[PDB]
Amino acid sequence: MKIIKLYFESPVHFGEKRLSESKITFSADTLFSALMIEAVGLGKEDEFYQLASNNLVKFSDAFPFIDQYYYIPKPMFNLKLFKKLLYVPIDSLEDYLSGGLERESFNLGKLALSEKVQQHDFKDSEPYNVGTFTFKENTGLYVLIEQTHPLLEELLENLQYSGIGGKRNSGYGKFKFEILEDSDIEDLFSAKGNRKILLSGALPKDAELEQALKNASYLLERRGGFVQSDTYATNLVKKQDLYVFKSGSTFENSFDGDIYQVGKKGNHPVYKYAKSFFLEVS
Amino acid sequence: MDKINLVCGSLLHNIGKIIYRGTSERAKHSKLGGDFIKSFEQFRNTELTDCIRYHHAQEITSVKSNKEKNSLFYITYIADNISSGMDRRKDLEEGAEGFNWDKKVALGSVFNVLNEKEKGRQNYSYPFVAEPLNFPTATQNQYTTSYYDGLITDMKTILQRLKPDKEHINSLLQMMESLWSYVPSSTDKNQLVDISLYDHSRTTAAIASAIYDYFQAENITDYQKELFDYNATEFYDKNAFLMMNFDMSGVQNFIYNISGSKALKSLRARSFYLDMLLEYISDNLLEKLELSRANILYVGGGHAYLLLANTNKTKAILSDFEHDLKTWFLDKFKIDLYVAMAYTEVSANDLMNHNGHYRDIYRRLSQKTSAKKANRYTAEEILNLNHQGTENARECRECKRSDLLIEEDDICEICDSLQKVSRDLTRENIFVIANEGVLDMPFGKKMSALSYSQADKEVQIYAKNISEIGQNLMTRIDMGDYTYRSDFHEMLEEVEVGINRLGVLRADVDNLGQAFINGIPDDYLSISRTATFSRAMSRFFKNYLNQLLAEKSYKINVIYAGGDDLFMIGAWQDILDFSIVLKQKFADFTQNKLSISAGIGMFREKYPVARMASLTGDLEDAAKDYTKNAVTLFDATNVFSWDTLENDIFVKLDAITKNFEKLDETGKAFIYRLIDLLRGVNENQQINIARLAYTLSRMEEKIGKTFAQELYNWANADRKTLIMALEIYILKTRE
Amino acid sequence: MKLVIEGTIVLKTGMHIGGSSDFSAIGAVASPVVRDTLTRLPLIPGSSLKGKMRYLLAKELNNGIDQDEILRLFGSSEKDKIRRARLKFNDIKLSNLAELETFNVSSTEVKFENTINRKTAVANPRQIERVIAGSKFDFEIFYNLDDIKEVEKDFENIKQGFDLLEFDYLGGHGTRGSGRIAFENLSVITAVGNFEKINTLNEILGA
Repeated sequence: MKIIKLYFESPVHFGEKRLSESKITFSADTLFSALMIEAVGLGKEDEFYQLASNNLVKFSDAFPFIDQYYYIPKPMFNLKLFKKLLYVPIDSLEDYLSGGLERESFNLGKLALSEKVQQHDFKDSEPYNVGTFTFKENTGLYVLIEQTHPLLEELLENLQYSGIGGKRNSGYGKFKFEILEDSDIEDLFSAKGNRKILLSGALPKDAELEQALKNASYLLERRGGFVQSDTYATNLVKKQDLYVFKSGSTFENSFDGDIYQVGKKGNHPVYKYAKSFFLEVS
Repeated sequence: MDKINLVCGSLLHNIGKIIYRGTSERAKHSKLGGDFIKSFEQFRNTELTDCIRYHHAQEITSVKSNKEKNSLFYITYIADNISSGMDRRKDLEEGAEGFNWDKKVALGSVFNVLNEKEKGRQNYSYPFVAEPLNFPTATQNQYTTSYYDGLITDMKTILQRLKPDKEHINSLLQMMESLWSYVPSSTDKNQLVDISLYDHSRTTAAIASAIYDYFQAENITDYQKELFDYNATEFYDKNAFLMMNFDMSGVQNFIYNISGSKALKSLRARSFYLDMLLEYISDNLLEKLELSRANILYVGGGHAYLLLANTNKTKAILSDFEHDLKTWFLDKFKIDLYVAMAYTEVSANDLMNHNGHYRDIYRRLSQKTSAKKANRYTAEEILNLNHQGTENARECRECKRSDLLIEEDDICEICDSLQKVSRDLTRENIFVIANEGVLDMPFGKKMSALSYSQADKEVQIYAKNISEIGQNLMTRIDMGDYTYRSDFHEMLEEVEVGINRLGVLRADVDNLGQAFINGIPDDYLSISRTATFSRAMSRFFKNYLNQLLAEKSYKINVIYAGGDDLFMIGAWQDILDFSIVLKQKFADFTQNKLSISAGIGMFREKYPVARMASLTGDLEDAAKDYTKNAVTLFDATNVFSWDTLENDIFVKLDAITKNFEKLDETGKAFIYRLIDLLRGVNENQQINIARLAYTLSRMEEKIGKTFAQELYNWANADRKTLIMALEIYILKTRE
Repeated sequence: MKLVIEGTIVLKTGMHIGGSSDFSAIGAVASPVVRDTLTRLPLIPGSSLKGKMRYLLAKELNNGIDQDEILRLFGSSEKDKIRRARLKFNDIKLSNLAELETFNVSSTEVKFENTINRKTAVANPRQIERVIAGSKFDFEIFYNLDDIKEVEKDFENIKQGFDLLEFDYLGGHGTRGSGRIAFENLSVITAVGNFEKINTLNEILGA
């Protein structure tokens, strides 16, 4: 298991339904879509989808990190006996679970709002506004992968000089990436456990959804939007809405998701990575 | 025998306290109340009369054998006993010959018991007024026999126009809420003195209905042996009650996350939609269980609490209601709204706090509600969510969904209906739910928000303020619906002195949950005391906030009102003016037993409303970091307290507006110059304070001699109070 | 097959791009400039540079009749014309602030202007924040190479946009003094994918 630490050199915009509103981090849907667009840029989207569908690449949602501290979302535990807390460090999960344990503050950056206009010559200009998020100086995001492949690294390097998120051609989203294989996180992931914490925006297939929802504390998340290409349907069109579990969810039974197809009435398919990525705890 | 006589008796007993406190007759109060209903309301329903007249143990054992079994006053007796919170068997009946009852005791406040361990016990009382504003004073109030005579005459005018039936229980509850909300339940020492007659009567009718339904399902006739052959210990220990809750999720995400350019005009419509949605859901469930509205203990902002019987028929109706409500909410608001119906089994000894466990009711209820929120949907509902996704090149402007679009314009139907009702919301509009209407609702009903002669119309009518109680027959539901002008551009153009910015106030009471489950001492816990505390807090926020805003006509639109969340928006000068008086009147209401933390934020009118509410809330949690008395003035770094803001900021601003109104033209340039360099030394360099030591010698003579009496002592070492007062002065003085 | 064009925007005259409404300092009667939110140092938005280059390039072209050069270089989304933009602009932040600290001077200034009414002969002043002249902004703009038969015409159009912008201003009150820029150190390096004719782009942009 390896890491992809994303040190950002620019404001980002990772909107949820907006241009004016943004979140601090992105998801596996967006990174899979970005890598698929970089694959069709260099003609390897048949290879990349065959790698991703056969579980040769498996990446979680991008998660925050401050100095030598990797963070994950606050796992929804259904324990019996920190509402403003949202991110607990991944190494501190055992003694966060063993008792009511806050050691240091969580600061990643702060949100912003860019004020832009759409200038007209002989007409009054149109204001609009882009909500952004600027990271702090020695912070960023990381993505957990395992058994990395040279195609994944080539596509990541091509995505590095293209932009991640929204409004990327208009000033945002540039970053640099690094692998930096760690030893503590891989030992934390290799250990089994009775309860497993989801880490990507997954959705089980229709023959395992009942098995997945047994002793489950989940949160559904609507993950859709408009199709970003040029060869799809000669006008802007919204893909199929897919409701996946949120990345902080916690399950008893394991599952492997699917790369669902959300675009069918077009010249090329549109995919949505809802494969499952788990972390075992006790 | 029946139910409706028991419900109207359990509401309508203990009226002989307000009869006996208004006359010179010295009978027991049960006899006076029975003679009042029997004599005046000229029809003699024997179950009603025996439920009023015989509800103490002495008169029950006086008329026990010659009076029948299954006679409905044992339920009233045991319901009064449970609702009081302690045993009322050996206590003498109010008005008897064996005690000296003073018939002019004032109603105490519930707040003089709350937080007794750390804030101390007080003794406050409510002065009588003959709405309007009523605050607990720190003086020994005393009522008058004329006051109770006036209440008797009001009951005489308002009881002759009713009749004990299923449709009149709402009017009877509104009778009790209008008149008896300030008369005390008992005139002795602090057993039920803090508890009003309305809250005690409402609670005893709710649990009387629950006990009646539990006995009817378990088909135990002869209640006399099962509540008097012992001290009803066997009944006290069996689970005879359920206390369920509703809990709407994503209410802030429904109100503030709207993407419109004109999204500011729909916030009141969306907040109204959610509140009245919860009101109708709870009232519809009470209709399905054949229970009165007295079984609502608190229907609040985002949640409701109901007490209801522990029968299998009730659980069947609850399961059907939950499934239909879940399906309707999925078919309108896909993930964005969810109502969590969780219930727990509680008992009468558990209600009475006999063995502790009264905290454990709401602890178990919150645990089961969180467990329901964790597993929100089933597998079939998730499959139907993923099955209905289509591809389409259309989307709403505001709520940005692609289903339920209108064919003529790219807009979601529910979101357009919110637009229509926002256009049709006034200061006097009542709201009508029927089959045809504007605003889509369960269960196949829709809501119109019509006023007033169109309400001559089957239907349920929800009014903020009721005109006549008895004859007109509609249910009174209150919310903090104060709007100044209902359009932000025009009211921003009305103000002319300050900057043209919109100000947002977001506040909440510190620790609702802690003061709500373990604020009251354990030895004073009751169902009626929880009811009167919840009703007092909601009554303050909705009714009192509306009346303080209508008193001095502030340029403020109220979006949400409540202890858990408050949200008002308007002219930023009026936000800054009203924040201090909101804190002052909240401290007057709660006797400083509760604290309120606010956050102000100033924005343009065309600022995005979701980002506006979100970062006003992050200044809110910046104030809550400091959950104390704290206000953040437009930024997360400018954190004050309430007393500092009040005293220091307002005397500093009044002094600055006094002596800075010379006027002068380059004197303003000097003001901004000194502000900018005070901020420059606030960047923490002492060469700048050496510069400022040089600078004061430059700027004595510019304002004259008014500097060196108070301004130099404030500007001694770059006070944050002074720069904030100067900042709000130069913000209040612009084009 | 993905290119990087590096350069520097120096300011011959001051610059007033944009404005924040973040209550940073809106007390002072002076329209502020756009700054980075964690360093509070002056910033050229990538949208401003991109939009002014698009405006001047689409006005120099499309005379007497946008054409597909502008759409293929800057992207479009019409009812039938949807193209991916080839240029990836980034937000540009201040570079020589250490050089601006050798002179013991701020990163930004304030400029006063009156407005003499002709009827009543009276002046009302107003203030404008400007980032000062002598400021430098190191930028990098990313070009992706979809087709080699169009890269030389695209880079000819990019240099045309750069010197057209060098004879105009970059945002704000440019008719009344400010905004004048000068692009220097314009060079092209390929990021991924070895491109066989890169020196011809390095001389058509570096001329």
